[PDB]
Amino acid sequence: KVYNDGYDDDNYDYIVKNGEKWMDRYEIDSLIGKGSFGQVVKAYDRVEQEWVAIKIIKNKKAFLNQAQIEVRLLELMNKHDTEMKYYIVHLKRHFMFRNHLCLVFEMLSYNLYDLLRNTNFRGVSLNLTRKFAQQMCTALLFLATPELSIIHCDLKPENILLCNPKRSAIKIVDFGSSCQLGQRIYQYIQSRFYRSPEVLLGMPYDLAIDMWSLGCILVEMHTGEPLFSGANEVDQMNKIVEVLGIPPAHILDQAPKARKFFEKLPDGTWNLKKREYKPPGTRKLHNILGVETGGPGGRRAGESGHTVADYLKFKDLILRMLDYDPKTRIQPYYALQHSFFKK
Ligand SMILES: CCN1/C(=C/C(C)=O)Sc2ccc(O)cc21
Repeated sequence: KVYNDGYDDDNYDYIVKNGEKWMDRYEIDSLIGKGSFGQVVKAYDRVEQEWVAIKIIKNKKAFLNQAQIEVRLLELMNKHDTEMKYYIVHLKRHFMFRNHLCLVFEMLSYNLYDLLRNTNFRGVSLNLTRKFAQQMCTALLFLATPELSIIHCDLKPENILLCNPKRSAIKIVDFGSSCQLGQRIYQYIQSRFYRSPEVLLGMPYDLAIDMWSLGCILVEMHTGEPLFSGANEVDQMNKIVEVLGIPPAHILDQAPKARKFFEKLPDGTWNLKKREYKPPGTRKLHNILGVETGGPGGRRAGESGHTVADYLKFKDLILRMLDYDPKTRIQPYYALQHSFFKK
């Protein structure tokens, strides 16, 4: 047996061959991304004389349809005048090639997870974390513009890439798992480590879940490690609880999956259901960040911009993003006005 006249493997993926040239225009260099959607290759565009990243979607309706949605969102975004739009990876064009939908993007650099790996998971300085945070908030502010109302829904280190390995500018990629505010067609969403409490609880979600993800991400960028690394959903909620405490009863009283993690005592209050975890709220963010001890592992003692004052501004902003209540979790516009960003 052979697939798609020999162009595809048995998993609907296009068999990538280095040096092959398509439509007398693109010269495929190499594979730079794999996914359930298909692949992402680096390629040289002979016509525009530039490197581009091409996302080759699997030759399968399920995937083709999911990608057409990403194309519409991207086209919808790029057609918006503001310069906040230069925080979203740019879709140059798309076309069908050998039965595969292809999205041509501008070529980017390393993703923030690779960045953390190049530090041996020790983290980057607070000053660079600040630059990333500022851009991320602007991007979220952008996605929040009414006509868009886009919920990225899968923010994580891997989906944030450096524009150039030298500069600190970033762009968010992968809008294949995205969606606009609406009905809840699906519930299991976001990468586990960055999954917001509302999602874990089975409650209605909106753009606020991206902000939760961002808060988890900023802490990871600076300490080098995932703030909440659950092996499964129960383990995940417990780790969130160690740091933030038991969620407010008003939220847990409406949480369809509340009893998956908590139990309501005869007096109406909620407790963890169950030395695996520190007591609720005892794993203080103040200490994870090392606010008064020279940062994570004290490896920042003495660095410019790593004063107790600087760290206090960073802790406050993170705590406003990790607000259990999505109604009062800080929004993009205000996060941007936070003193962590003031000069
Ligand atoms: C994995 C890398 N990656 C993308 C992944 C997805 C899922 O869309 S998209 C994209 C665009 C430019 C680039 O340089 C890398 C890149």
